[PDB]
Amino acid sequence: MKGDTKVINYLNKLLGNELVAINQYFLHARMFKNWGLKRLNDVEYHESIDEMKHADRYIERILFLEGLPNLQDLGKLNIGEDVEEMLRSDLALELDGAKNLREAIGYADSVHDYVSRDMMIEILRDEEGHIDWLETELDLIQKMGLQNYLQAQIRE
Amino acid sequence: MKGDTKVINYLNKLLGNELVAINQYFLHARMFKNWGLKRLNDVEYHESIDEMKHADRYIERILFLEGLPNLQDLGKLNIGEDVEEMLRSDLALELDGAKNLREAIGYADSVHDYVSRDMMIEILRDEEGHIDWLETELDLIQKMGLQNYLQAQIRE
Amino acid sequence: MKGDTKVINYLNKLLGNELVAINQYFLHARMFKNWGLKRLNDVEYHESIDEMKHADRYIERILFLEGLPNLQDLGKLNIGEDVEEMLRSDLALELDGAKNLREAIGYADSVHDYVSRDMMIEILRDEEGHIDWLETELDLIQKMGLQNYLQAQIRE
Amino acid sequence: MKGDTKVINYLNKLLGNELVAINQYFLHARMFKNWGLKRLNDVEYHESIDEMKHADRYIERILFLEGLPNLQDLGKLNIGEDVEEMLRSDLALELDGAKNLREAIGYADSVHDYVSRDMMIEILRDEEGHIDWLETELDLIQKMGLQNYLQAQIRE
Amino acid sequence: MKGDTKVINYLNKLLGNELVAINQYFLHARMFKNWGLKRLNDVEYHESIDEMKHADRYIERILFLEGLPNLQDLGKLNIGEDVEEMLRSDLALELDGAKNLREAIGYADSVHDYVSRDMMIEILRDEEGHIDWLETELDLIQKMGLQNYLQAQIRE
Amino acid sequence: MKGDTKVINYLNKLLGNELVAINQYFLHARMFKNWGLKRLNDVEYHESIDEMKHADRYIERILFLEGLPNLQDLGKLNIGEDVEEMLRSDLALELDGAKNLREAIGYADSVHDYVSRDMMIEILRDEEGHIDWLETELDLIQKMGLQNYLQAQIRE
Amino acid sequence: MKGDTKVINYLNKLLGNELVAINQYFLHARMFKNWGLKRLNDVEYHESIDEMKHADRYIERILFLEGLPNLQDLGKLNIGEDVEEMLRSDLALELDGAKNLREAIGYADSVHDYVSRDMMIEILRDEEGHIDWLETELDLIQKMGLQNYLQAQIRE
Ligand code: HEM
Ligand code: HEM
Ligand code: HEM
Ligand SMILES: [Zn+2]
Ligand SMILES: [Zn+2]
Ligand SMILES: [Zn+2]
Ligand SMILES: [Zn+2]
Ligand SMILES: [Zn+2]
Ligand SMILES: [Zn+2]
Ligand SMILES: [Zn+2]
Ligand SMILES: [Zn+2]
Ligand SMILES: [Zn+2]
Ligand SMILES: [Zn+2]
Ligand SMILES: [Zn+2]
Ligand SMILES: [Zn+2]
Ligand SMILES: [Zn+2]
Ligand SMILES: [Zn+2]
Repeated sequence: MKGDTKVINYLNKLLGNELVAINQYFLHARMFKNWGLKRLNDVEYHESIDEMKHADRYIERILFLEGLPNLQDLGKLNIGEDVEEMLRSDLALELDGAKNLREAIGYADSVHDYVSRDMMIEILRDEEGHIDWLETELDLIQKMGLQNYLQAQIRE
Repeated sequence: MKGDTKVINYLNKLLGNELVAINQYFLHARMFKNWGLKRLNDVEYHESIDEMKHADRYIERILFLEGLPNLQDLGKLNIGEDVEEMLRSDLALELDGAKNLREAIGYADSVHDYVSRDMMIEILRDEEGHIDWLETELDLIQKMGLQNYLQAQIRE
Repeated sequence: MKGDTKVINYLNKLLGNELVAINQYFLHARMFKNWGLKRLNDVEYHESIDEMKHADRYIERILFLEGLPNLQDLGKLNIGEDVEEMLRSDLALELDGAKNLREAIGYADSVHDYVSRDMMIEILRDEEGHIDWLETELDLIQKMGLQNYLQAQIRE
Repeated sequence: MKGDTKVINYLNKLLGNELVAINQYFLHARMFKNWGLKRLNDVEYHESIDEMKHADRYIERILFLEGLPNLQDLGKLNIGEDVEEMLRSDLALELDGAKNLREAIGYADSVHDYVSRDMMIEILRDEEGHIDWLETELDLIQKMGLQNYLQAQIRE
Repeated sequence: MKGDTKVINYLNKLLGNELVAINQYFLHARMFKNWGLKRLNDVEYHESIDEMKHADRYIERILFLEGLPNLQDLGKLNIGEDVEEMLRSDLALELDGAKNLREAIGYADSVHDYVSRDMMIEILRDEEGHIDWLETELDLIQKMGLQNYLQAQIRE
Repeated sequence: MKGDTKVINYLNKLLGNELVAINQYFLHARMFKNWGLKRLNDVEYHESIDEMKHADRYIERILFLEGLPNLQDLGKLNIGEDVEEMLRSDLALELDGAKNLREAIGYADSVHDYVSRDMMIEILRDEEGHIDWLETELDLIQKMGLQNYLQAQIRE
Repeated sequence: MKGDTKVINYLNKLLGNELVAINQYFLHARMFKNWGLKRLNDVEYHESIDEMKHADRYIERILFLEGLPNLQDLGKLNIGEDVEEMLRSDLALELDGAKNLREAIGYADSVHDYVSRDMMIEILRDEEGHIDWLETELDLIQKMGLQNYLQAQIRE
């Protein structure tokens, strides 16, 4: 089915977002794992998989709409060197992708691509979930302090 | 069976207490849950259910005694903004309801409504239980300090 | 995540609707139960739980959007004294809440809060279900007459 | 253990009440059964057993308190000739026994026989239950009319 | 295998009958379902499936006899607005299709298409069954009156 | 619940689309089955059922919105005489129904019938799926040629 | 443990290779899936996962050797527009990565990083496997011709 060109661009753009998220989350996961923060590796790893499912959904959609998925361009990774810095980076990224999702969803609706819209809304719901988690951890770090927070990540 | 009017008023009054408790506990639960204090959400949620069972018991009793359960009037909620403040509020409330229960129980006995009395005593036993729990948490917060207490609520 | 203020007000308003529904349905349930209309107690009770799940959804959402859930204000309960009157009251209430849901959903979409919107649409679908049921019972009462309808509620 | 004499008299008196209830309920049960009102035979039969458990409790208590259980004197049975009349009789009887229970309970407390009291309160709770049931059936008969009520008792 | 042309026309004609029956029965089913007459929705729905199996049988037969099944032409639906009217319509339709089946069966035999005949006879046996059911319900409505009949359809 | 009239017309129109799809797909299925293309009969048959579930959804919705489902009018079937021609016909039909779904969805949203909208979106997602399948088969026929394609349908 | 700097560069370089392979294989997989070549989607998808396991191994190794895994730089994807072209591209890529692996393995041995070496050898064994598969498919396409090859990918 020939899709709307601008919807495809959006889908590619969003795809692009998930592909930076996928890498940044996986690196973070294995950084935490290395440091022995087993619990943070577990969650961020599972978030990496999450972003991958998203990427796949865009890819299959672009192909269905007869567009060319762009996995060539990779946006800026921002890794960070300590837990806070790195959580905070993941959150800024999820925040930028939500902004992009909000725009794309609106546009899909206005060109009547309701199923792309529908898939985008479910994705944003997942993103909003990741946002929740990042915010919560970042706040726990302040309430209980960094040392206690770190100890709390040692077991899975 | 026509019940004693004043017993019905008491039962309504007590019902009224449980219905503020139900809401305050549920809000607290989901506040804790949002903050990531999984353990406190678990307990306060289960206390919300507890107060609901109580409310139901009064409702069925008032109806049996041929009175009109009043679910219209809702007493003052006091929510609080941090764990201590909020635990402390739940405790003041349980304390006021116990006082009311003590009064009502005495009166039921003196008009010979022994089964209302019996149901009230079992309820107060549950309340006293909630009082125990609130007091214990509040004391743990002092003994181990707030940061360690918070870390201790992260897992269920 | 800071939500849109007016979306939060809507969410609180809707929350407020569910909290009257929760009480009115529960009272009705136990009123029917008392009268021995076992079947009506079963359904309205299960509708009470239904409205509670809704309330919870709003609460967790308002908290996520960083607003303050208001469980303090309770709208007007209208109880009624016989089956019809009471069914008819539940229906007027579901009807007012659907109207509010329709208004809120539109607004969520226009400020791009697509996930609040999404949760609201699923809720309205449930409400519309309750509307169906109330309408159906009210019509059965006319087609088969009140006496036969009452007999039909004696067993679960 | 030598019990208080007046407590024993009360226990005997109450025993006496259960033994009329036992017979009246059983006769009613088998009257309903004969008429084909299977459902009413089921409940009243189970109430007969209920009263028997009560009788047993008094008997074992009187014997423990070193009194002589009197199963010789049997109060006035009032049978009735149709469903209503007969339900209405069972209800007047439960009502008289509740009155007696209330008096006895008060007295047990004042001579410090707290366990007799305790057993009496549990019994009265059961009685109050039977009262509920009789009242409910009697009201169903008015709401739905006698013919529909009778049809509703044909299956168990 | 080249079939007899007139047999194919008959098969198409009969097919045509089943395709009105299929729709009329399904609409009726969901009309009853909507009204809360759960029991009538269950049966008419299962009759819709029944007619579909019939249609399929004709279709596969026409194709085997090398004819073109006509699913394009749809006879007159007669829906009705109340239970009786609608049952009575389903019955007139089954009656017309039985008449057509009787004619077709005779003709198949006389051109030696014994297997088409055989399949038609089994179908007519099913139809005759549906006729039985419709007649019986229509008579129950008179014997027990409409109100009692309606109550009797509330549970499945 | 009284629905918006134009929404009902749309729902009827869409219903009408599914009812041509149901027949065309079933005929195609049994045409393939007859030709021994077991694999195509399996899929198109399962698509026929799919369209039937859709029809049912519209029917129950129209009835809920207090409209009259029209199963009387049947649009133009286009059958075709060979695999390609017939696949190509099914695709043109799915394409016209998607167009209609897109218009109806927009309109539902603008009159606030969000649940009709919601059901329509899920349907369109299924349709879009059928579109995918038809397009894919049509392209396989070109890539691998007709003879190889036919052989590939012989087993299920 | 501080690793040898040049070993880390190699590990990063190789990592870089797996991350182009991961994307190219996944796109290919879903391209085949879209075209209905179910069998090729299955294998290339499983090769994508394979390359991901590899990437993970490098990442955990670089982190253990105290280096910074570079997931930022992404080499040139070469996608292709038909099966052959695309298989042929995957093969050229596996061939370049094997060359790099051979170089790195030698160097690891000469600086005594025998475990990095060991992990690299196991990886190359997997790569050599993928090479085998690509070569085999490419040859089957010539022996049996493109049409027959395509038909052979339709089922999993
Ligand atoms: C380039 C950095 C990546 C790394 C290090 C990585 C790592 C992993 C790992 C370790 C797994 C678990 C293997 C398993 O399923 O058992 C996995 C699963 C998966 N990956 Fe990736 N991945 C990456 C990128 C991608 C990309 C770009 C895609 C394509 C959208 C993708 C798609 C998938 C899918 C669909 C699964 C299966 C999920 C499941 O069912 O568990 N990955 N990945
Ligand atoms: C208005 C604020 C309330 C909220 C947010 C709330 C929430 C909940 C939730 C989430 C559940 C679990 C659902 C389940 O049973 O699986 C529940 C259960 C229940 N609620 Fe409420 N509730 C509220 C008020 C009430 C009231 C006023 C009553 C009536 C006395 C009530 C009676 C019950 C009962 C009987 C259960 C079943 C307990 C069980 O067996 O688990 N609730 N409530
Ligand atoms: C007129 C041509 C039709 C034919 C030849 C046909 C054929 C069939 C067949 C063979 C089945 C399988 C029976 C089973 O469920 O075991 C079926 C199922 C079904 N049909 Fe039809 N059908 C037709 C039209 C319709 C229509 C107009 C509706 C109403 C919307 C409908 C609704 C259904 C439903 C709800 C099922 C059950 C699906 C399931 O759970 O498997 N059909 N049909
Ligand atoms: Zn994502
Ligand atoms: Zn995310
Ligand atoms: Zn309580
Ligand atoms: Zn309490
Ligand atoms: Zn609700
Ligand atoms: Zn509702
Ligand atoms: Zn007794
Ligand atoms: Zn009794
Ligand atoms: Zn038939
Ligand atoms: Zn029939
Ligand atoms: Zn459809
Ligand atoms: Zn379709
Ligand atoms: Zn590799
Ligand atoms: Zn490889």
